[PDB]
Amino acid sequence: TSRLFALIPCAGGSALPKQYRTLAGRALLHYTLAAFDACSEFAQTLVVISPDDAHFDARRFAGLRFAVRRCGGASRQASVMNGLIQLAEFGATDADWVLVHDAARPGITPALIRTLIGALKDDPVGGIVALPVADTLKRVPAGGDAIERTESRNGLWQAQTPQMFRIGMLRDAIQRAQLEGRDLTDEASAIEWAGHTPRVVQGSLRNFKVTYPEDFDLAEAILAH
Repeated sequence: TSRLFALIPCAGGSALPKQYRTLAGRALLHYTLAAFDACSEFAQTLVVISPDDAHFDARRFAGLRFAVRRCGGASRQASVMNGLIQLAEFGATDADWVLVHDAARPGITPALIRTLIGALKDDPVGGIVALPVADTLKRVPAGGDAIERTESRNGLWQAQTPQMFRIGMLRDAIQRAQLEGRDLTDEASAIEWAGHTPRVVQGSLRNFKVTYPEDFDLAEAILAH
């Protein structure tokens, strides 16, 4: 009876926001929306943008099934929480699932989404897609390129998105951290501070986060193919 909602958080002489940057003809956000659009089991996809956003153009995402609300906040933290609250308009309850995905990971696929769903649908908490740390870890002090020592990678995973939790538990988790003045990284860390135990499901290398110009080039090679 737990339905599936998708939540895509977006933020704004600053340059163009990353989610609107062109990747092989299409905007960056388009790949995330298309991935969730291909999954008809979702109730609705919600894009959260800033109320001052003057770059979002709905016609560039035509034919895709999603809704957009300008309920953005100061941080990604607030933007997610406001989105969870906003989901109640679409008939969402606190018992329903929400998948929060970073638009900076355009390599997301319906196959990876459905793998996460099928692996955590019966979990009391939920979890995230992640990759085990494969590379040797080197500690390099700030302000220098010199290696101090090698750090153990035993039991370390690289977190990815989407992150699958229930709306009620996640909203209250982010709420509690916002009041405590705790700056979080992802939705999983919120669940962790709230006292729950999130799960990891095997992710993918093509689900990497783009940031640097070279990451766009790789993504343009992986995608559009």
